[PDB]
Amino acid sequence: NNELSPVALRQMSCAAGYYNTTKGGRFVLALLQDLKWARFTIYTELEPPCRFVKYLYFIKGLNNLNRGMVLGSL
Amino acid sequence: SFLNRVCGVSAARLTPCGTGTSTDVVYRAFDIYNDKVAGFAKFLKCRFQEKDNLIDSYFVVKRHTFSNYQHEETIYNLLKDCPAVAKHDFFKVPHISRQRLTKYTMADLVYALRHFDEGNCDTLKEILVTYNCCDDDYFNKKDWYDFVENPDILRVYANLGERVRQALLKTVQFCDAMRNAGIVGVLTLDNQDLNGNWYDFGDFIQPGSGVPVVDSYYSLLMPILTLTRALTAESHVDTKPYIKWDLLKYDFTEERLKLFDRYFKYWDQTYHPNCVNCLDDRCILHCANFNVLFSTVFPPTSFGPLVRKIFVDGVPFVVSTGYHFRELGVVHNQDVNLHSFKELLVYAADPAMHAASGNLLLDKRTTCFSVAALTNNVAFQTVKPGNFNKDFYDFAVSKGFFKEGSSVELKHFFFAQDGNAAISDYDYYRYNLPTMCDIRQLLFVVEVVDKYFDCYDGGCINANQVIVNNLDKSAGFPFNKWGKARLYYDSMQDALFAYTKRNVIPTITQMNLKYAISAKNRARTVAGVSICSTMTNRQFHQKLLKSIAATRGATVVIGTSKFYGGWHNMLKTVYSDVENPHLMGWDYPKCDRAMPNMLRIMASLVLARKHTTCCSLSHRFYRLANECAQVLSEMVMCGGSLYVKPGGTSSGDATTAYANSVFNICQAVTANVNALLSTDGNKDKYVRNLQHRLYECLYRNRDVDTDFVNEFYAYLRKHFSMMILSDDAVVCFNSTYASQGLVASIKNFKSVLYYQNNVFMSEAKCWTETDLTKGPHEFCSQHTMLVKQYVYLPYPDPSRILGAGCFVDDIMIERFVSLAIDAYPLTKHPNQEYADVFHLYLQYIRKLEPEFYEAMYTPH
Amino acid sequence: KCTSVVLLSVLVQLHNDILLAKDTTEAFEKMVSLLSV
Amino acid sequence: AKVTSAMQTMLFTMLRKLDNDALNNIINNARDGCVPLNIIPLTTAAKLMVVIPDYNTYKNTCDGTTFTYASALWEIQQVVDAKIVQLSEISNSPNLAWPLIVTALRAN
Amino acid sequence: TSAMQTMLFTMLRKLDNDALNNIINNARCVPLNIIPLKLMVVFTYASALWEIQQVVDADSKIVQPLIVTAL
Ligand SMILES: [Mn+2]
Ligand SMILES: [Zn+2]
Ligand SMILES: [Zn+2]
Repeated sequence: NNELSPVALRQMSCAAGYYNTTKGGRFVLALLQDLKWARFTIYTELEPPCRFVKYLYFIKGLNNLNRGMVLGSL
Repeated sequence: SFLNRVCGVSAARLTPCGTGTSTDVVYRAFDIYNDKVAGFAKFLKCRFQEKDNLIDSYFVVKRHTFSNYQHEETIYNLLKDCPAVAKHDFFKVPHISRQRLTKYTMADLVYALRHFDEGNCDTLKEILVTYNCCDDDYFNKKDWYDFVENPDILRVYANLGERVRQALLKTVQFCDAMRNAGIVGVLTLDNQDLNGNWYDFGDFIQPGSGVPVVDSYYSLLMPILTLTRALTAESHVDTKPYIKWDLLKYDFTEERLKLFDRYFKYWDQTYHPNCVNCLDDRCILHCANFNVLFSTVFPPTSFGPLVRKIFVDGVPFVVSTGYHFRELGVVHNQDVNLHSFKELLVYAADPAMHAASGNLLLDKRTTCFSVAALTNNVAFQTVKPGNFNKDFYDFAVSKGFFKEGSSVELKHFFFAQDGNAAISDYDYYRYNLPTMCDIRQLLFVVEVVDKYFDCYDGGCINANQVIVNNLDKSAGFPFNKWGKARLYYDSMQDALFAYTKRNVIPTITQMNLKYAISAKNRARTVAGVSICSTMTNRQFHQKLLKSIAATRGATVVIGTSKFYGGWHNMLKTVYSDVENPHLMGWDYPKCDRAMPNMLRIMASLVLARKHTTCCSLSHRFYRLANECAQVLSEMVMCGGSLYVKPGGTSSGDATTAYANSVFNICQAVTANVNALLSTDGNKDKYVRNLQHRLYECLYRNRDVDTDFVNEFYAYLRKHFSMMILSDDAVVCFNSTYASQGLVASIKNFKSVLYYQNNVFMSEAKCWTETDLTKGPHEFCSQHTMLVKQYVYLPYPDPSRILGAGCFVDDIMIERFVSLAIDAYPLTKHPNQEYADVFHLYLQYIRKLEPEFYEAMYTPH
Repeated sequence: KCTSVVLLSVLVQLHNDILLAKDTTEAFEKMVSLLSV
Repeated sequence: AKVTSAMQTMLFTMLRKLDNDALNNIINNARDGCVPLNIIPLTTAAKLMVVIPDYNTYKNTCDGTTFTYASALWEIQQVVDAKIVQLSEISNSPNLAWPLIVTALRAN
Repeated sequence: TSAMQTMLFTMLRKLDNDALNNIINNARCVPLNIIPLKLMVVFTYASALWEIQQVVDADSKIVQPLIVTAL
């Protein structure tokens, strides 16, 4: 009964050019057009869109578990 | 009609195994994590069996909810193409029927081999016999399960390698199918029968962008890969002859990557076949964990130093210009020149020319790989017997000692050894086998152990800061020929250490036979590591070593003299605060000849985490490579011919005690982790939340979480105390917690050693004292007695004292004074004969004041 | 015992004492006498 | 200074046994001049030594006057025990010391 | 180099075991090999009874310093 991601986190608004609230510093997983760079101040480059007409963005260097949290919540 | 329906059109020769249509609960293993509990334990779950005589093939039926029914039906319909999915069957209340599944899942096998208990190990026997690995009568040969004895258990286990390999291949096929089908989910061991098929898609999610989370699966399954030799079929051409690997090939990097892609395709973390490309020590451990598994396919002649012919003044030598580790991959030097004191020192220690200019050798006495003889005739060494002391024995018998039935009786003697004893002793290295470790669990345990070791500070130092003691000690094979460490330290050094950070310097060490009193006739050996290794290891580690050796009240008590009440202070410290205090100890069977390579590498890395400022990443990696090539897989000259040492601790280096302490603390921490995770969380709240977050940090997080590391460190320091000295530990653990399984019991240590060290710890060699008023039964070969002065005192075994007194080797009273000093605490023993022991020594010494021998136990 | 016999295989009175011992500390002086010679 | 002179003399006198001719070919056959140290004597050795525990092993390893090991052909030229031993003696096994040193040479 | 032997002899005569004493006195009949548990002696010996099977004389001629063999 190993669940993917219970109590999934919610939407958040960010500046651009899904959050994982960790008490040791906030970390944004995915920002749900092509936006190569996103800013929050810190810059977070984004991956090519994931069409499904909305689009989803992954930060390059993201493991296969976080993609589950991001895609599972969506 | 239900039995007919459950098997529609596929050889419905079934037999009921439950109770009619009712479900069938079983006590199996599982991996559970859903927002209330997290761990790897056993839980209580309509199984059928197919008759061929019966064969292991079952139709596991389930009852579920319509939501889960449809959720699984969609994904199964989308994944039926792959052959690595157990043929399912859906019909209706909803019933999902599997088909042709094995009796036990991979999770059960891994749990049985990771939580071994000879008292209750029926599942392991059933698994072994069911697949023709051995025969049921094999278990009437009691002591069969042990590894040190009956090494045929390795052959028995290796019969599951093909099944494990097929399971891995089918898992990779399943991952490819999911990824192409756009399904995201988490992959667990408990959802794969032993044949290789899969099932239980009840918590997945919905093309071309799917991603399965397969970290827990491989991390938990890793240990069973080197145990059952799953990758032994990769040495064949494609029941076929062995691959005729070119003798000159030494790269194998492409083969490593091909194996990784064949079996670990979806391990979403960078793998560097050469560990020199790693980013941090955690990455080094992660990559070495895979190199260990992948090094058991290539020919064993490829590994070892890599030599290149260089020229000096037109004189061509053959010297090493790299090395090929089984763990750190290929490593190429940087300061290498093909044309042209320290140069002589580095060159001579190199086994390149020594093995090149020596006669080939084929030793059929042992099984360890040989390299080359260094002479025309092998050498046989013998150990002389003791030296009876007539005077002391006559004096003792005059005082009415050694009477029939007396409690004190000689049991320690100098035993003599015949000619072919050194080689028989060396052949004990056959107990060191390849071992794959749970990488995520080890990566948490390394952080916890570093937190243990956080109280100390140190770093690299120069040649004018290192303190050298015992300058008269064996240097090394080429070096002992002309002197000892004193000569070399009196000649040169800083540049050599600097060079040591840019190259690899393999060395040779001699294995002699020691001459000491013991209660068993087994031969014992002392090894001298090459000077070119100790010289640099001291500069690397001495600051930290001395920091740990002069710290009081810590978890490791190395260097804490028991005189002047030190024992009392240590005992009070270990008894800091525990609700239900108890005591416990243990002994490691063949610690120096069985601890795997990964644990030693981890200990070395932990001992080097003080260099975040003094050294960069590359310097630390080359230091690790030097250490691994010099004291882990070194070359040993036992007698007159060279052998390759598969592994195990080097008993001559100065960092063996502290490395063993790190290894012991790691074993204790992993025992606690297994006990807490294996504890059924569903059965208090703080502990349950702590274990939930422990599982999250182990098999869900991908980076350090210092907050939980501190929390768990404090939790252990509070409810599970310990006092650690290399391969010798005492514990003071909350008894109620251990009874509930919230801390490390002794069976936990047994299982951890079984599945992570390839040895068996006898429960008769580990004790437990429940009455704190009488402290630990045995620690550092000492006993404790609560006397009035009320303090604890260290008193030894009278038999050992008498034996040491009777038989003294050649080449004075200081030995008797030391024996009396160690014998004074016996005076307060309730027994009268024990008390007489000290007086005998004092009377004998005068023949050659109790206040002097009492002053060494009053704390001032 | 095995040392007193095996060590002779490569190198008569001292056989009987070592095997027929009940307390131990007698034979452990026999082996030195043979080895010295 | 004494260690320095002794060290190099050991290096020089230990190079004359390297068999440069037989070693040069195997080194040059490498892709980049790097070969594992293990296979150096295995393919460029002019002598082999076989330590045997008893006669049962002798039957399966060194039977006859020629035995093949390392994918080559060797011919026995001397046998020793823990004193020379004649090949006719081995058969009578309890009368011989266990560690027999069956030296040999490479047959061209 | 006589201290060890004199100590050994004193210890032996202190042990006072007939089996050891028998063979010790005989030496002052000596065996040629290790006493088993077939024996060659230059029949009761070492407090044990031996059945004789074959005998030899000085010139290596069987007879119905001689040599005695027994099991
Ligand atoms: Mn399941
Ligand atoms: Zn790496
Ligand atoms: Zn450093």
